[PDB]
Amino acid sequence: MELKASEFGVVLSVDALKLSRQSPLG
Repeated sequence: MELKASEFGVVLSVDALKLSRQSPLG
């Protein structure tokens, strides 16, 4: 009993925050 999908959109919009990053700074 698990399968985070009411938190999987929290995930790929967190990936928009891997754009928050885009790429390991300098």
